[PDB]
Amino acid sequence: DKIRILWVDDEIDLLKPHILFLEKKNYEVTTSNNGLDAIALFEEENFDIVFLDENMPGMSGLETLSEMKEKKSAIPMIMITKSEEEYIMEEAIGSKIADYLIKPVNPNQILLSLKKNLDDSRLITEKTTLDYQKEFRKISMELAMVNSYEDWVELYKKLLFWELKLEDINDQAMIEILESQKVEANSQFGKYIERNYEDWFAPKADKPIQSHNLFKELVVPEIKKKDKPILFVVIDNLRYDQWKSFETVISNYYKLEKEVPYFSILPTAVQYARNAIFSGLMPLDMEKQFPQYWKNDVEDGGKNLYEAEFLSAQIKRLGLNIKEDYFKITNYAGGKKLAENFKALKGNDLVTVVYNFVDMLSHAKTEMEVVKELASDDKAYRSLTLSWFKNSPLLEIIQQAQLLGFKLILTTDHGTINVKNPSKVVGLNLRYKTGRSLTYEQKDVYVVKEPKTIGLPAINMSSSFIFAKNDFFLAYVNNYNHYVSYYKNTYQHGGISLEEMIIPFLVFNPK
Amino acid sequence: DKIRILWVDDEIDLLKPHILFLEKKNYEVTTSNNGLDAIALFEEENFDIVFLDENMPGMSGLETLSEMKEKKSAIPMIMITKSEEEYIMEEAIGSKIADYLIKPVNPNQILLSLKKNLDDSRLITEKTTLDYQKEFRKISMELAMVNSYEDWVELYKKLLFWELKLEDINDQAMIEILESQKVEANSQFGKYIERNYEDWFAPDKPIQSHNLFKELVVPEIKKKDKPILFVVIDNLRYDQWKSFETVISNYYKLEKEVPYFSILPTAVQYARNAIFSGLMPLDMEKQFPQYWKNDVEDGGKNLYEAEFLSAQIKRLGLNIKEDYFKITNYAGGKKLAENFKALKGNDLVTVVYNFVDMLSHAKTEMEVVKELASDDKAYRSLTLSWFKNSPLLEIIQQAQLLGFKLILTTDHGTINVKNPSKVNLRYKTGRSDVYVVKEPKTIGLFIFAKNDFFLAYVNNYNHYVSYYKNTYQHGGISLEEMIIPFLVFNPK
Ligand SMILES: [Ca+2]
Ligand SMILES: [Ca+2]
Ligand SMILES: [Ca+2]
Ligand SMILES: [Ca+2]
Repeated sequence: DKIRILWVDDEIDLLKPHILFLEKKNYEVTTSNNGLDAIALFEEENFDIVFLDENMPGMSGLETLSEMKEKKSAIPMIMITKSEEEYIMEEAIGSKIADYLIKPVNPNQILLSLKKNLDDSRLITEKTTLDYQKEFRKISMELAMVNSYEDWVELYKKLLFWELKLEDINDQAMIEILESQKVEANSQFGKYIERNYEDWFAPKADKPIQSHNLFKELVVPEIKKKDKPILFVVIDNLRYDQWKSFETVISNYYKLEKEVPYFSILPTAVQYARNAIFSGLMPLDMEKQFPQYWKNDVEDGGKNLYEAEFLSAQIKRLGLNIKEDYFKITNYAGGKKLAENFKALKGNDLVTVVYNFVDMLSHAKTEMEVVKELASDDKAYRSLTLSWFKNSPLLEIIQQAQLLGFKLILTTDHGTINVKNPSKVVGLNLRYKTGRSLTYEQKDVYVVKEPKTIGLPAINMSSSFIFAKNDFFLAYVNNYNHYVSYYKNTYQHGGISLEEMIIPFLVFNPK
Repeated sequence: DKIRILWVDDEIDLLKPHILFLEKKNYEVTTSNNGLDAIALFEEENFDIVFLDENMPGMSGLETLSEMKEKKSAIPMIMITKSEEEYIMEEAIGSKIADYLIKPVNPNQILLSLKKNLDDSRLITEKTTLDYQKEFRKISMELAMVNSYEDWVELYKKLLFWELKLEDINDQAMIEILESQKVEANSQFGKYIERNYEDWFAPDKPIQSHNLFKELVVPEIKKKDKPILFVVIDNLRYDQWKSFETVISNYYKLEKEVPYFSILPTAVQYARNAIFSGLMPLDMEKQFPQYWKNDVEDGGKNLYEAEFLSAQIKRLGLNIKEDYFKITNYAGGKKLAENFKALKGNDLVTVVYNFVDMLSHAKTEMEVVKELASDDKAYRSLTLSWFKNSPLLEIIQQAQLLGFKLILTTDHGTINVKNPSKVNLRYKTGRSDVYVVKEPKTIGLFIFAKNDFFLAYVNNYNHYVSYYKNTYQHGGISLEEMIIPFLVFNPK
């Protein structure tokens, strides 16, 4: 099959050089001098692409385009004209032109547009497949060399890059290679954390930015600037990948000023991590200073019901007299309400919004076959997340903030991992446990006998902490088989994994 | 805000004309003579677009691109160079370049590329809105003119066209006009059906559920040229199809598309069974009491489709090797993907995929699905996500390799019910806004909700309204439900 081109121009007899060029390139060009002939050609015959002049005696190119797009919206249409008017350019771009070439045109420029608009998807597939084949060995090498949290952040960035690049690939072999590297990554990372996590709490020992540090170190800078109002959003349970899946969407509204990967504290759970962000204190300290607000695992009810109170305290503790408000979105109506009334929040210097949909979506796979099919693999989960955010009430809140000229700070508390392998436990989050009579496979988990060392509560001195590594889910020995069937291939958090601990901090200035 | 350009070229002084031109158009341009310095500027500051020469002393533009894209993948990158080599063009397009301008370049070509890659969304919003503003009155007029089923089929195509076009627009006025026309459409359509559905069963009627297999499918098999994959997606609206038609194109070329009218009530029990049997519910009950089930009966109503289908093949006097599969879950669909290989020698493969129906009513209950499918746009977006990553696509991807012709259809669609009707929420079977059929015999079988109505029992009216308001329901008369797609595709 040769590519069939329909070229419409009043002076088409003058462009025969170009036609002869495309001819040798095995491109078949049918010509027309009027739009009406072209529509007739377009309706009768099945073309792959269409070239149109704008200034044509009779129907204009744009008029002809509109008619044709009504009939066959899939066919790419390129404009080749002498018109240099900015306004004509804009009308055609808005008419969803595939390219606009100003005459006189280099024949190879038309070839560029033909390749770009007809073979791009294949070229990307080909390039991606080849470029990875020349990188995966190097990826393996780098992973075995990793020795720092900064090196872990860089390698995660690389892994994420290739993950989303290989979702436009067909070669399963390369995908299995990448999955293998991601597995080895978590394996090595968990050992790294198992070896370094405690020492990070030694005074002055070089530690990354963590949950309890986030506000004072990263947000408080932005507020001191006193240049703009700030919307500080916390999307619960957002994996780095998921952010990357909707980064282009956010771009349509917000320019990224700053991105800092930061490490969630253990356990990587809402109860501990999020409260830490809002308090600027570690869970243990929150237990000490705010027993009225803190809630241990044993305690019933919500565990993050007093985030606003912790936060207001931190702002007061940091001696900032500012206007601040706090919203915790837990459902559609709540988010839609806040979106339609965000206007009222103009006066505030700071607006903090907590959003919980993705955590809810993540856990839904455990309970819904619908979400099972919609989030079969990470790619699917990314695609599902993108569908959400593109139609999310949160985006309406973000769009509203942009209109009000608010600076946007997007962050999370932790991520989630698709657990695949069961680990037996006797004595929750299925990735972390605390208690006295704890039985565990120690090769499978990171044990902290003295929790107060890692800034965690300890009901008793006996009490300790266990954190599942890699893709392990802690399964109680009672009803082991049932635990395994129900939680296998489900998103669980609270443990140590790249997906869970390394999460994004993002600052955006309004466009 | 001025747009910041990062332009890298070895001969960046030879490009002073261009830079001056851009600058006058309020474009801020930062220049560099080498990729390495450019990479540094790319990281240190936040630019909006980057221009790159290929042939450069030092790192090539493509090398500089790769390094930059790893550091900030969002930023659009344009290549401006003399290289005419097909391979360099190909590498840039494989490298996800936004545009590639061959030197010497017209300064306006650069400007077009700047606008095209940075302001297109806004321009398209403006153009789309204005195009509709000047077309909606014509659309209303055609709607006031429609008086045939072919007329209805065409206006539906028009409405669907504008639906997908205006989904991203901001002008609420125009959005509400489209909704008005959509409402009026089903209103007038329901009257059309109410006034012609009965007569259609008297010896000009459209293709319907009881006629689909013999009138459309049977011919395509008589050709005896290729093996056939006959997929029935339960509860698939035309808009949903349109949302993933791009994806299907990457694998299957559309040979034929025929809108047909689902039989009333638009429910799998009655409609999908007819598709496989070629009989109306009344006749289905008479000929196969062994296989038919009424509303009063217990259990699944479409376990006998394979038997009905085999029967229809026999009743049509054809003998071919046939199989029937009903996918109802992820495992089931992912299973059939690998084993689809084996069944190639068998002539026809029928796959029933019921995931879409499941998704529709999930919104009725789960807050997750409520956010994922709050509006039609979101529902279409959700369908596109699904299909792109579905075992069904793998089934289709298998068939093309096996050189199967694909026939894709549904049994009915679903509509966002919003208004309650005091008394499945779109059809009922005993006497208690609506299409009344005193004799089920005449229509080969009742009440029929029209116009986004949900039938609510009077005993628990309030609760039915609160729970089933703004939920996808099927079984009644609406364009969204009755006018459904029949597609035949030859493998690519
Ligand atoms: Ca002309
Ligand atoms: Ca959770
Ligand atoms: Ca050069
Ligand atoms: Ca249903």
